[PDB]
Amino acid sequence: NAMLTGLKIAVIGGDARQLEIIRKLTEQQADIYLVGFDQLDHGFTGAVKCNIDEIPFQQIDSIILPVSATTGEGVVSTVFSNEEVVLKQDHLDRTPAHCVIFSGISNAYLENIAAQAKRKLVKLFERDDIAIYNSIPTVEGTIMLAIQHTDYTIHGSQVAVLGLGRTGMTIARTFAALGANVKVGARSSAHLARITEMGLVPFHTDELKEHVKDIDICINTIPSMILNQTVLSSMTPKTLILDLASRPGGTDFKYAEKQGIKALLAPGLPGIVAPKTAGQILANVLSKLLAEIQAEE
Amino acid sequence: NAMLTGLKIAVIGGDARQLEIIRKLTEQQADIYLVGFDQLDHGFTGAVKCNIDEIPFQQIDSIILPVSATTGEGVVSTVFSNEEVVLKQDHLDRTPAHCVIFSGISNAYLENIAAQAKRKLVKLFERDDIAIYNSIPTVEGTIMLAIQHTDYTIHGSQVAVLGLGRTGMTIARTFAALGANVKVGARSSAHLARITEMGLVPFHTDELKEHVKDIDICINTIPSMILNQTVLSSMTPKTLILDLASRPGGTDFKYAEKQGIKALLAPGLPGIVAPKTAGQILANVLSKLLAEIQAEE
Amino acid sequence: AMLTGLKIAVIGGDARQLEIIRKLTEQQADIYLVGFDQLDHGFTGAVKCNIDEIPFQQIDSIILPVSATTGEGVVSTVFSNEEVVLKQDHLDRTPAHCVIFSGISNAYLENIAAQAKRKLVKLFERDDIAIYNSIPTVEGTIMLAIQHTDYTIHGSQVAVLGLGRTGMTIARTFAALGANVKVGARSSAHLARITEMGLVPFHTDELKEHVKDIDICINTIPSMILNQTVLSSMTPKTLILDLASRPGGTDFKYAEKQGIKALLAPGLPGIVAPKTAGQILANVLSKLLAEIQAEE
Amino acid sequence: NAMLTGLKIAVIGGDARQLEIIRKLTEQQADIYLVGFDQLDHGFTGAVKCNIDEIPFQQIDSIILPVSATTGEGVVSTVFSNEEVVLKQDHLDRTPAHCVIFSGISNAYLENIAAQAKRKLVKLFERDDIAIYNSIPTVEGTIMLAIQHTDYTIHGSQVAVLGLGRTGMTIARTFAALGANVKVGARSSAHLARITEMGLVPFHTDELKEHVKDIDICINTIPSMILNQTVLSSMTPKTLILDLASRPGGTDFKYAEKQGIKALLAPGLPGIVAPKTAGQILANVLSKLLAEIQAEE
Ligand SMILES: NC(=O)c1ccc[n+]([C@@H]2O[C@H](COP(=O)([O-])OP(=O)(O)OC[C@H]3O[C@@H](n4cnc5c(N)ncnc54)[C@H](OP(=O)(O)O)[C@@H]3O)[C@@H](O)[C@H]2O)c1
Ligand SMILES: NC(=O)c1ccc[n+]([C@@H]2O[C@H](COP(=O)([O-])OP(=O)(O)OC[C@H]3O[C@@H](n4cnc5c(N)ncnc54)[C@H](OP(=O)(O)O)[C@@H]3O)[C@@H](O)[C@H]2O)c1
Ligand SMILES: NC(=O)c1ccc[n+]([C@@H]2O[C@H](COP(=O)([O-])OP(=O)(O)OC[C@H]3O[C@@H](n4cnc5c(N)ncnc54)[C@H](OP(=O)(O)O)[C@@H]3O)[C@@H](O)[C@H]2O)c1
Ligand SMILES: NC(=O)c1ccc[n+]([C@@H]2O[C@H](COP(=O)([O-])OP(=O)(O)OC[C@H]3O[C@@H](n4cnc5c(N)ncnc54)[C@H](OP(=O)(O)O)[C@@H]3O)[C@@H](O)[C@H]2O)c1
Ligand SMILES: [Cl-]
Ligand SMILES: [Cl-]
Ligand SMILES: [Cl-]
Repeated sequence: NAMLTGLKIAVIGGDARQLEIIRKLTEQQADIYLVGFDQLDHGFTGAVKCNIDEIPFQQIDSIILPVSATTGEGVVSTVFSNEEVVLKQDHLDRTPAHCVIFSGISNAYLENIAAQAKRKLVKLFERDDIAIYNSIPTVEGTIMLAIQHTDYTIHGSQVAVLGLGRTGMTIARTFAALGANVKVGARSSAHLARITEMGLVPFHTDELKEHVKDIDICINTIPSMILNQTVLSSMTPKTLILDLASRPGGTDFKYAEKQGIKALLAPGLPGIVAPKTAGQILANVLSKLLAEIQAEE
Repeated sequence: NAMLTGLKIAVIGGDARQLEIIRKLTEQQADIYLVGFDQLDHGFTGAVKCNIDEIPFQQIDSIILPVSATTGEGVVSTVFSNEEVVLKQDHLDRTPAHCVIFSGISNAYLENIAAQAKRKLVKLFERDDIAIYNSIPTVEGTIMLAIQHTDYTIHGSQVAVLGLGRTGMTIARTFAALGANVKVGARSSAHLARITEMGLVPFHTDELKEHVKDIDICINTIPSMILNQTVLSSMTPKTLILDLASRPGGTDFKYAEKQGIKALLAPGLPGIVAPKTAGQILANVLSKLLAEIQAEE
Repeated sequence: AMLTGLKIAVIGGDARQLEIIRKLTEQQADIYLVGFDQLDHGFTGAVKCNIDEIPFQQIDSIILPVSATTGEGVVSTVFSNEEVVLKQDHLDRTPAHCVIFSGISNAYLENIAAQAKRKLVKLFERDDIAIYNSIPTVEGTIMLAIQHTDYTIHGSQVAVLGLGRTGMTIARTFAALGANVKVGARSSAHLARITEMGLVPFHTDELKEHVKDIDICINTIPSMILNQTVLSSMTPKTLILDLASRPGGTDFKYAEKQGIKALLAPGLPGIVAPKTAGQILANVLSKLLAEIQAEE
Repeated sequence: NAMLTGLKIAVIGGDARQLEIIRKLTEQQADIYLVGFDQLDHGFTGAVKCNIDEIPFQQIDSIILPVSATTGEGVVSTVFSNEEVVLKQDHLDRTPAHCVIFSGISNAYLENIAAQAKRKLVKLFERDDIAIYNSIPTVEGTIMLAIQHTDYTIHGSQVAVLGLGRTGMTIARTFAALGANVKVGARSSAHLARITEMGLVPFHTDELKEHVKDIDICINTIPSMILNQTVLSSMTPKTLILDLASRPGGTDFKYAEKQGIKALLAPGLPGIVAPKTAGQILANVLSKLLAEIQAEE
């Protein structure tokens, strides 16, 4: 019922997730340009496969890069093409004023050539809805890791979730629902109250030492050094640390290794564990945002 | 072990709720002056019953007032006293610099005489943690209200909760727990996304009309008149509206009435339904805040 | 699902029976309605008559109210100024396959049905009714819990006695409401189940030790266990909601002497949620009545 | 407090599971003869490692065998032994009257030589509480399988669980807690009601074909040919079938493979997925039962 006819999009690069986007945009009758897909028989009606120097940027209303957009040299990551794909300044200049670029995470090079071309760059992984929606595949990732790195059942174990942010809330809820005894560490009184209303056990992150002495699994959400040497000193090798924070994560890895503590940094859970879902999530937010651009012209 | 020894505090007036407050402060060995409690059948450890004119204000580190501090002319509300208790400007002036006045909701008279006295006034109900803790007693209230004004079972019914704010989140989780088919309406994309992670049905409040056409119970949270004449026009008399938003609520009651719709505004639900717990919440936050004041000197 | 070729007598009843008649007319059963003269709306394909005016020879089922009848055999109508008595001969004129449905147990009814060689189903005794009914019964228990305490169900200490049909529902619901629930049973399988549901299990032999410091004790066991020696550990702080059938599972006269509020709550579904209660009945009957029709 | 002090027990072969069992019995100060573990890197307090011919059976109060007790020729499975342990009739014959033998599942050889020795044989897996305790580690195994065999999230999918028996209950409950949309098929009036009170969608299995047309995941718990060719012909390749029932499950796996449908048989999930919990579950039941033998004598 909601359409995107009279828009012209370039999908440059991607993985299993971009397929969901492409699927979505063709359902919404956008005019689609595909670069980085020459190998795959996607089965996507109407879509036109070409290189980056054969895209008519003059007419392009939007560019959809992959989640981790570009390397140093600015090469776009493809998985369904052998030909290396590179995004240049010049490409973004040939582009209308109202043209918006979409990517997942930050990148000095992409922010550069976008500020330089005076074109808007939306960093999806920074919106709340994307983080929140993405917490779902990320719990499922976390559950998966815990199941396969322990000899015991999640149910009835002692589980700490560090931080009650957009994902922490989801991790703690789902772990509790799975039957674990879940405790949560936060700092704001608001988070501590919510924890208790959710029926969980709250501790302040100042007391992290005392509250992880004897826990079975410790899941970190805090994008900072919280699982410091002083705190790991109190832990036993009975504890699995699943650290979900963005690199360099939240835990003194060298020290843990020393103490015989398995501490895993697990970047990119959604893409790894549920690409159809991870993909549908971006596709849906993207279809909402593109629609707004279209209503204005 | 967390104590409150070197502390002078007046507790002036109160409900059943205040009984919990005194209880905690006296467990914590504070020095207390109780006015408005002559009619109470017992005492507390460390506190005297006296008059406002009897208290040594020059030394008081904190004053505690009822949820609803004062009525115009300075009268403090008392449930446990025959004698009318009036708080004067002169009282607060006699007070040292660091002294904190605690209350619940806003009140013109109190704010005046306090700012005038150059003394800090903390209205506890504007804090997030209070609001979040209180949402629990308030669902219980709302559950109560739903059981009595319906001849059907909450379980398996259609319930809308409007708003995923501090309390709305608790109302939604709880009616879901209890077996209703809960949809929740909100405006922000993060709310919309969280409503889905919690396994509920989200809608945008711009669709309010369409999503309340056929529901059994519509619990409102939003401080704005969203249940307006035009939304109600296509609701049926079969709907119960339970309005928890503060005066003036969220609904065109007058119209609902004509339409044959039971819409009920339900203020101060924590106070009515679980006075002990309502009181225990205030006490617990009050404790924390006084430990801070005690730490400055 | 149609009861097209089925003659059914509904005799006496309350709001709930109306619900059944509704559903049974929806399915185009031929209904005979006795003890409903004081009612002013009718029912499609239903004839209001006297008990002595029904062709019992052709009735395939007979439906009585929840509390079947008195010792003298008079059915409890709410919808008639006139007194209706069910006799042995009514049931003898009835065909071999005719089923009498009622709710609870009754000596007179069991006797006349047995002497008539006629199947008497007591619905409140069947698992599904017990289970469907457990829902409106928690809500009732919740209700009582809310109005009889000054504290919140959330974060309280709750004990539920018996993981039977209703107790199962009573525990999951209270736990989901954020109460700390522990449940006493006796069989190992019940204790396993309690453990899986994430709740704290104890054995009813340990009952004195496990109810010292609870806030609400909810009872489901139809046998005396909240007794004088147990009760003597508990303190007036504790609230007992005994849901078991009369006499209950509590030494109430003792709870009295100790100052413990202990309530007997019979017939919660009918009180808390009459529309639902009647639908539960209605729906099972319709499922059951089709089974009868499936043979002839 | 519950001690097994005056008791002589032989533990003959077994898994990592048996370690938890031994750990428990030794903690209860039983006297243990441990055969099948020469190759374990540590020992236990109060138990000697030995050979079956070294066991003083004439005094053994009880013999504890592996989950799958024994082969046809009488060999006992040992994962911690080079040497081949074989259990003879003569061994049970030497044993005293009250002596009880414990094993996991059924098996003829054992069954036979017990009966012929006139000695009590308890098969643990046939117990209600074992079955239910094990359901927990088994859902987690199932969750794992779901996660590893799909490219989408469990949250928000269509899940069908077949049967509400001892494990079906746990399975249906836990996938629902994961945020799936769970329907469950049973046949008793009583199970159907239970399902509905559980807040899930019930159906009768007579209707299976109808209800699995659009499911993402189908979990069978029924030890009968239910997921048959005629049912399977309605399904689409998109569906994943997890068959948890004992070999040969409830599926036409040969038809399912032809139709392009992945269907898995997943035997002994507790053992694979959480051996510590499997073991502990077994020990706590064993401990409780050996206490009955001790009381009797
Ligand atoms: N592994 C993956 O595939 C994956 C998936 C999703 C997210 N992530 C990463 O995981 C991290 C989690 O962030 P998020 O998306 O959940 O959003 P978020 O809302 O920012 O989560 C961070 C939370 O941690 C709290 N926090 C920060 N410092 C703290 C401290 N010292 N003590 C106690 N609490 C503290 C913050 O609360 P306050 O307001 O109290 O400071 C904030 O609520 C991010 O770095 C994100 O990139 C990774
Ligand atoms: N009687 C009682 O038992 C009692 C007890 C506690 C609270 N209350 C009342 O309940 C209300 C709820 O407040 P709270 O403390 O729960 O938290 P809150 O944060 O104040 O909740 C309000 C929520 O409504 C949303 N909202 C506001 N205006 C909207 C609009 N015009 N359309 C759609 N959504 C809108 C907001 O979302 P955005 O952030 O997107 O704006 C916000 O999340 C307050 O009025 C409070 O006075 C009553
Ligand atoms: N007043 C109302 O509104 C209301 C509503 C519904 C039901 N009820 C009544 O409340 C009772 C509830 O029974 P129900 O329908 O839930 O089904 P139920 O299956 O009878 O529940 C009873 C459970 O209690 C257990 N039990 C009996 N004696 C025990 C003992 N001495 N120690 C430990 N456990 C014991 C049984 O377990 P075992 O397997 O160990 O024997 C059984 O599982 C019935 O009497 C019913 O009439 C009242
Ligand atoms: N792979 C593993 O790790 C693992 C783990 C545990 C169990 N299992 C296997 O899975 C099966 C599960 O049984 P369980 O332990 O969960 O206990 P169970 O109580 O016997 O489960 C079977 C349930 O299915 C229902 N049922 C039986 N036949 C049916 C049919 N034809 N149509 C519809 N429903 C039917 C039964 O209800 P009714 O009363 O109507 O007959 C019963 O409640 C067992 O065979 C077991 O060996 C495997
Ligand atoms: Cl704060
Ligand atoms: Cl927004
Ligand atoms: Cl038993």
